[PDB]
Amino acid sequence: DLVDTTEAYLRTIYELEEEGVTPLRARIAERLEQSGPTVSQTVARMERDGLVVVASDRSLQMTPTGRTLATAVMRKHRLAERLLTDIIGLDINKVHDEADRWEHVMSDEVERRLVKVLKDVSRSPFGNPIPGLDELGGTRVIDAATSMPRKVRIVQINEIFQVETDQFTQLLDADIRVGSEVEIVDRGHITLSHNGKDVELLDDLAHTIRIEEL
Amino acid sequence: DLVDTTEAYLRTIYELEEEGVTPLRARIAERLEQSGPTVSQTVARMERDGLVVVASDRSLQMTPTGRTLATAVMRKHRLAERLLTDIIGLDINKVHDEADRWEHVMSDEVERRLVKVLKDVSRSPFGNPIPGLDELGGTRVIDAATSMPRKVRIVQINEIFQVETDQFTQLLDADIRVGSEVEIVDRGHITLSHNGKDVELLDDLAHTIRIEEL
Ligand code: NI
Ligand code: NI
Ligand code: NI
Ligand code: NI
Repeated sequence: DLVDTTEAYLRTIYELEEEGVTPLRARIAERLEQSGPTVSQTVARMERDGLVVVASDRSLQMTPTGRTLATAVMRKHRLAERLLTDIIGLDINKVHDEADRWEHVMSDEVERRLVKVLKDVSRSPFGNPIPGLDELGGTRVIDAATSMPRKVRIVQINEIFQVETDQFTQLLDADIRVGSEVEIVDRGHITLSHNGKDVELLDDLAHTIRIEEL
Repeated sequence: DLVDTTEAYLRTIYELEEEGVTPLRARIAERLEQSGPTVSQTVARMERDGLVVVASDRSLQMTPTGRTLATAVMRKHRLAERLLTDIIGLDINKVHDEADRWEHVMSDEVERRLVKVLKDVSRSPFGNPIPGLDELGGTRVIDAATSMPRKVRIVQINEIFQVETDQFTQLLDADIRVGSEVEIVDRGHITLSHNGKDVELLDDLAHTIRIEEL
């Protein structure tokens, strides 16, 4: 079945977040092929357990601990996939479904071993970066970003102050303006994501674009 | 936790059977670090589900379906171990505990792939044969044995009829006499096991030693 229920919901919410979708209960229900009311029952208990808040707008907001797990689940999932693909040679059409069971039972140590053995752990076979490899072994953007991805709102871009200007069009093409509710992250390497499009910001631009919490 | 409860109990019972131990509820309880009464509750439901009978003598007797699963669980477990060891390079001290989670979520297809990729699937890293590789892709012994291992009783040995005699001592050393409750199997290659010692019987001896059900 789902193997680990809470972890299913956690990885679901991450993945909605990566696609730029608002992690709504109905969205999660749909993705998991579960019922809405079954979904609220689980969300209730994830709340209790400290993994989630149900925000004003009804969006599931992962607590930092919640987001840490979700990231860990996701990293296991993606590495099981690389493992299944690169090494085992499992039919690509079953790799995901399999990794959907293995994500819940892979130890940290096995993950660490997989980093050693595989050729490249930058992305899953399905083209998505693998997160949390570090964990394993108004307000300026440069200052509002952390290690973990938050949706925030663009409050000003300040193109007047910029020497380097080729990213003006990259933002525009990403419909990043005004704004304009985008996910920001970190590493300095800040990324603005908008639905679900990435603009890797050069430092001058990150230092000058300002955000506000939603 | 146990990941899959029924499958835990099934593989436990197999493994008691392989060591020549009588699969008693208290034995299973002890192995799983569960309580006796928790063990009867599970056994009740495995009965319902058709996987087990509780025999006169209070021994758990796997139904053929039960024994088929148990074999499949065991084969997954052992191949996860080979996989963990040979390929992943997981610390040998954690290989078992890990395979204890992976045994419940490995597909048949993944198993089949593992047969291709690994060098030798004859035994687990812990020295136990891997069973069911075929499934995946009074009464004479030759006639009482099937593909799946039954404990039966030795009713006569008939050493008077034997040309080849070097196995006389092999039986004796295995305390196989009179007898004498032993597991028998198949392939012709019949094996008599006694606690938990194997005598691979040559054909003349298998054709002439007679058994009775317990
Ligand atoms: Ni996947
Ligand atoms: Ni899953
Ligand atoms: Ni083991
Ligand atoms: Ni297990």
